[PDB]
Amino acid sequence: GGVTDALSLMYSTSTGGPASIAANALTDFDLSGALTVNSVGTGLTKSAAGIQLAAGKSGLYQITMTVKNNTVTTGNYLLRVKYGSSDFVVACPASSLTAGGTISLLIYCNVLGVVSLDVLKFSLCNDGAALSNYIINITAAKIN
Amino acid sequence: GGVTDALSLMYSTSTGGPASIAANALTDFDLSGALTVNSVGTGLTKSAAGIQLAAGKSGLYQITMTVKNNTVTTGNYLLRVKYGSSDFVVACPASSLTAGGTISLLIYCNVLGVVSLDVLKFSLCNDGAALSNYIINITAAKIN
Amino acid sequence: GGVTDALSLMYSTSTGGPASIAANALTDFDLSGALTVNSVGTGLTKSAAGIQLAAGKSGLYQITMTVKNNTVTTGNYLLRVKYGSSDFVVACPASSLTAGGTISLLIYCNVLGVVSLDVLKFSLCNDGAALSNYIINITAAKIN
Repeated sequence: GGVTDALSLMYSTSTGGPASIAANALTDFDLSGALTVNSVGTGLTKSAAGIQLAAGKSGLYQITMTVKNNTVTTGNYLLRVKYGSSDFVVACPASSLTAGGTISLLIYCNVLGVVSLDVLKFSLCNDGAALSNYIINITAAKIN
Repeated sequence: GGVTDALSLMYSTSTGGPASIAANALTDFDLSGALTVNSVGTGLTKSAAGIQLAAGKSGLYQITMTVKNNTVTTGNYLLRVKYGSSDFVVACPASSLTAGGTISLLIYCNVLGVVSLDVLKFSLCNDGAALSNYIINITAAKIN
Repeated sequence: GGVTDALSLMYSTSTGGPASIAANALTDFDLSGALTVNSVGTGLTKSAAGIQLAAGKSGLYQITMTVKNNTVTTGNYLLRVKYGSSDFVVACPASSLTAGGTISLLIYCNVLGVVSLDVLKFSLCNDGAALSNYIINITAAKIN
């Protein structure tokens, strides 16, 4: 029961994020300064590159990244998660009622045992405006 | 193997939902009358407020809410899930082929032991028309 | 710890997919030729119909289907997953930064013990152009 490894982070201008996330561009997030909301095991850890997967941790991972930036209600929020040669994306139309976006994924991750390569990379933006009032949550859990 | 708590519901005009979900607005759903499709354990239960998390159930939760309302193929379906001070959203462009939307999340939930506060709240609508022919499925499972 | 059954596939023109996925239409995918990236247990297997659920495997399933087709950056990527009488959809606006889409679901699956009926069906397209340079990943795991 439960999972062997998991990491949940809260990313904001106050907790490790850029003072302003540029519009219409996807630059991977430095998560070293992110606030750890919950941590399980030691297989998943935050770093300047994203979320590191410890050696020997190949398997299935459930990942979710969400964002709310209530002061930006136009354009589309673009979200992206990368691991190795794979990248996953989604675009979420903004509105006052939905001032943000969400991306969730269940994927298989092969861990080579090379720290700089075995890392989940995260990024998002709004295609029409910079974000400087965002609350981003990133959670990853090894389910097998 | 398996999860300790889970709840899967089917929400419609015949099973607890409003006769008509207003357009372009997000009013949290009363799930007391929702049809229970599957239930595991007793940590997650349906209520007029949404889905209650029993005391002592802090942890990671996988959540999914989907909707199909085939007679509304225009505008954007707006979906929202809330827990405590956090809210998660997504907008899904409608079409005849995709007359609805989907929102899935893996999040950490802190349970304070205050029933009225420890509740997952759900809501959705179409930003251009009311929904009165919808099939909404909401499933939550505690994975850690 | 871990899941009892899971299947992760990589679908492309080189690994079982159509030479060209027609625009604005959703025809279920023949996954018999998909590349198996990871397999756990024997409850979930690829077939010409989609992903078969073995008899006695009723329960909760976490499903994700993603697509990247970098040469198609316009219109909306439409994704759909079906099981029995239920269908789940999402539309994802394309862009150069998000040339694809994502759909993830946690749903309850009742297995009748009728192979042709107990199958997860998958489909996607772009509503404005055919796809002939796609990398589609489909992963399903029985979590309870």
